[PDB]
Amino acid sequence: GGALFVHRDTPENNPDTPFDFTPENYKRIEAIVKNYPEGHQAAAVLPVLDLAQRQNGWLPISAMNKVAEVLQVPPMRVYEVATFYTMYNRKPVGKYHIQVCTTTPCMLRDSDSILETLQRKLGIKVGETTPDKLFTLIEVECLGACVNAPMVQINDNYYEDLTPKDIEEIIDELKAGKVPKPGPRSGRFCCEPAGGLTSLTEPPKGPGFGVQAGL
Amino acid sequence: KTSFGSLKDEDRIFTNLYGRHDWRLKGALRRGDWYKTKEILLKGPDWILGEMKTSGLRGRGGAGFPTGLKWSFMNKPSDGRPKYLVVNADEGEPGTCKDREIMRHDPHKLVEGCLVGGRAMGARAAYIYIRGEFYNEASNLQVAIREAYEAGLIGKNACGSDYDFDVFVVRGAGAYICGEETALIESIEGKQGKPRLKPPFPADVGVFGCPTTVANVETVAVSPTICRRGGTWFAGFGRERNSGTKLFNISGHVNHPCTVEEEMSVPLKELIEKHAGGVTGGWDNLLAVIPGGSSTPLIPKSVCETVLMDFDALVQAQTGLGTAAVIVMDRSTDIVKAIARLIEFYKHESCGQCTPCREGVDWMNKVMARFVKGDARPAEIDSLWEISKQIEGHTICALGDGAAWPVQGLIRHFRPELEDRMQRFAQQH
Amino acid sequence: PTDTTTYKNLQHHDYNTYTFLDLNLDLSKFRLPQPSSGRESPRH
Amino acid sequence: ASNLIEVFVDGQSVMVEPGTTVLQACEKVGMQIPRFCYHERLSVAGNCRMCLVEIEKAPKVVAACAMPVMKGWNILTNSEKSKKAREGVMEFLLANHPLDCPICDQGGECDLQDQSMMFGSDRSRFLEGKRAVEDKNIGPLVKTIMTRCIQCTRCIRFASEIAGVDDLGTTGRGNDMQVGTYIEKMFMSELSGNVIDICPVGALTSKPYAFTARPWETRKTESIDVMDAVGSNIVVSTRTGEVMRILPRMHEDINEEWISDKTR
Ligand SMILES: Cc1cc2nc3c(=O)[nH]c(=O)nc-3n(C[C@H](O)[C@H](O)[C@H](O)COP(=O)(O)O)c2cc1C
Ligand code: SF4
Ligand code: SF4
Ligand code: SF4
Ligand code: FES
Ligand code: FES
Repeated sequence: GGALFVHRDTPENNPDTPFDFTPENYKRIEAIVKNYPEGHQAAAVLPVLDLAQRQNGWLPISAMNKVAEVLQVPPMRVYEVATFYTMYNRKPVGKYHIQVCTTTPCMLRDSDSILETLQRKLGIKVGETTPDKLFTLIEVECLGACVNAPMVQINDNYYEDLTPKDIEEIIDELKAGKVPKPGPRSGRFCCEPAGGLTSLTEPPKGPGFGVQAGL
Repeated sequence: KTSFGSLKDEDRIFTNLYGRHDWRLKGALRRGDWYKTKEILLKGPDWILGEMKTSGLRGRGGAGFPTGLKWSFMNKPSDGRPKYLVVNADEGEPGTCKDREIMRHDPHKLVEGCLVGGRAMGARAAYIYIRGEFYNEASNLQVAIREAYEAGLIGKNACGSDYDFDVFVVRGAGAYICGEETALIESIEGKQGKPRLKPPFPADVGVFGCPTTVANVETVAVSPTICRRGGTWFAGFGRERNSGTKLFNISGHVNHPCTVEEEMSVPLKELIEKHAGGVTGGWDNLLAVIPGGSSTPLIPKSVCETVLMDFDALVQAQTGLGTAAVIVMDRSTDIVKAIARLIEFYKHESCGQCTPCREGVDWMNKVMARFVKGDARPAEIDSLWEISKQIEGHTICALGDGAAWPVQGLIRHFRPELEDRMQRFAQQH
Repeated sequence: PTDTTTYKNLQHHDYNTYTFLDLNLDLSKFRLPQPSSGRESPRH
Repeated sequence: ASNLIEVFVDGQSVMVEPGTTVLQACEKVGMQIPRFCYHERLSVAGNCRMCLVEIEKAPKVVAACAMPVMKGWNILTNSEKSKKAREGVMEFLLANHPLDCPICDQGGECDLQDQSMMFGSDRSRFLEGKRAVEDKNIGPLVKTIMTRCIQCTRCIRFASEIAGVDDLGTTGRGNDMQVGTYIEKMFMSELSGNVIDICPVGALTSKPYAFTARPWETRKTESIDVMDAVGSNIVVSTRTGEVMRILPRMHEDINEEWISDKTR
């Protein structure tokens, strides 16, 4: 299906497609590789590939081949990684990739309402892009924001504990050139309860408190 | 001895859990972090393991393994190979955000724990494999690591100890199976997040083919506070074999969902009503609960009352604690639909290198969609049970157990719902 | 003493697309001599 | 005495070197444990989970292909738990396997058929729809039909460890894991036709020998190769006074199980 796991050459995605790293990306790559032992430099594949994705927005075959060439790895060892991990985009995506969580901790809290409100506001379907090439909607699994549900992820930022009105606001803002404030759209700032702090409303004790003697 | 419910802030171990104080080094020192770590280090490693043991601290990753013994499988002489410590921060288990909260609001505790456990095991660095969706959290973590390297708490002379230690962060590219000790390591090594078998054991041959000990964020973040205040203090909380202050995450069909620290072996009903605002409609409207994460069997209202939220009680309740992510359902739920979505999640997040999960999880997802519709016959429920049991103990990893268990719970407590769906489908024809 | 009525993690509203890697780069200055197997690679 | 250790197989005792696996011991007492992924010349991989046995006074089952043998372990090859593990793994393998046996050149010499008849059940409770995979095209010698792959990884481990190509892998994850290349690429080495021999399930087959015969017809003549001067040992399959194919033999000193494409 949409995730085919095969690659048939096209004019947009071929080995001759024009990818290359920037002189800054090369130094970041040098550092990354330095974060691993000297004999094991084929472990930088994931960070270098996500880096290329950041530079180019998505991942064409030439990108993987260049990553391999840089790290001196077989390109199939990179195709496998790219296909296995989902954060890696092998088709061009929109300016703002929207990943909606629809697992039960969020579903329970009316996530399909958000999925629909996005289906309508944007004029797309559950896995399509926009003609403007700005939005891209997909369904995904738990994003570690199960308590501030519902929630969605838009290009490395979370927007949590939201509602149709809030997502409508976010979309009206992204279509005006703004980047909203990541975080819950309700009163709470984080996983803290909504009613009020019920666990730690005291001040913290501070250094040397509770320390056992003989240490 | 009894009534392990309440816990004072004097004894809470993750003080900036709600982002109320500065998460940088100023708040860490002002709250009790990076204090006396020099003496902790100049103390022997065997002493740190003695503390981890006399504290009863059991891992929070999802399996109840005692650390001290785990971290003591690694206190051997070196064979000319660098020893490592890999922190597990890839919390993809539905309902779990505690590690996110830690990472982003009190990371210096995690760093100090890396250092302490490293001196305990003989490590040379700490690889913090963090989820890839947590970019801001990883950035805060790297900021903290830079602050620590500048202050001299990690690096060449970590706090002035003659012990040299590095801390590396590593992003994951979004996979739930990379949360296993072994697939974590493969990812770090560059290969797919395909787990490896045991034996070998990470302590013998692990990351980069070297000795390794994987550990959860919470475990390591707690280790220095234990070594500093005392394991006996940590062991006064909770029951005998299971002890400590455990983070909790209460999600779904609850009015005030939240994250909290409490005494283990706490009554679940209290844990909900006191900290959260109770289920939306009232305890009477509670259909069922998942005590731990999605990898834990359901339990219905009947036993949810007198149940203690720890390992052993939940085992005796035909379920498990896991990561302590209480998912609550009320009577307005197609529970079959929730469990089917869980099975679909496990279907997507399977790696695919061992036959049982690969095939049977998609099998069970199809069967579960059918049960949702009701197109099935009630003679297929036992077939599904047998399939689950064929998957359970025949896999390389636990994700097969995690995909098989919620089905067993559903069928062990909500069979009549399935049969009634089948009856309605037969009438509709 | 402090306020304890606000949120002190408001810096992640300013993270760029290249913050993590710039941080790792700046961090390399403090890193430690890495081990070495004795090879450039398994020679795959 | 020389670091050997005593171990049992259904009571029968045998002394095995350390590091020896359960499978090798059960062999040392004449028992052959089922297999779909262990090949005796390739890196170990515990994928098929068909090698599962129970150890006396042990709750779960171990992979005999990868678990080393410990002292005093008794290995129950023909107990209820082992049988049921095998039956489950067969159910799983055949769930998504296509009804292609009468068009599969591997018919009559398929390990899946024989292991289903000898170790698995005789029924299917799969009431769902199977999957399908678009076949590759890796050259004029090896025909790829990947609806029949049981993802054993033998082709990959062979290409990497023995041929030295490292162009085959696994694309994707989950039930949609597609063994093969990610791009169109001819896998034409000089040790390529052996991937045919080590693929148990006809996914990889000889295009020349395609459809030409069935194993029971052939009469097998033990001969040698002459294209080279190595003296590779081969079996010559014939069918009514006609050479149908060339198939290797075993000679641990020369051609353990391999032959060149020029030879076959
Ligand atoms: C599919 C799967 C996912 C897992 N995910 C996590 C996870 O997100 N976080 C975690 O700490 N442990 C996770 N574990 C458990 C691992 O074994 C973990 O690395 C280990 O238990 C951590 O050690 P500790 O529990 O002693 O702290 C997972 C296990 C499996 C099989
Ligand atoms: S159970 Fe699933 S995720 Fe775990 S090793 Fe097997 S195929 Fe991979
Ligand atoms: S193609 Fe054949 S040899 Fe390769 S993994 Fe599949 S079944 Fe095994
Ligand atoms: S591989 Fe074996 S079981 Fe599968 S179609 Fe061919 S002969 Fe039949
Ligand atoms: S279920 Fe949606 S963030 Fe966890
Ligand atoms: S023979 Fe052991 S898993 Fe395949």
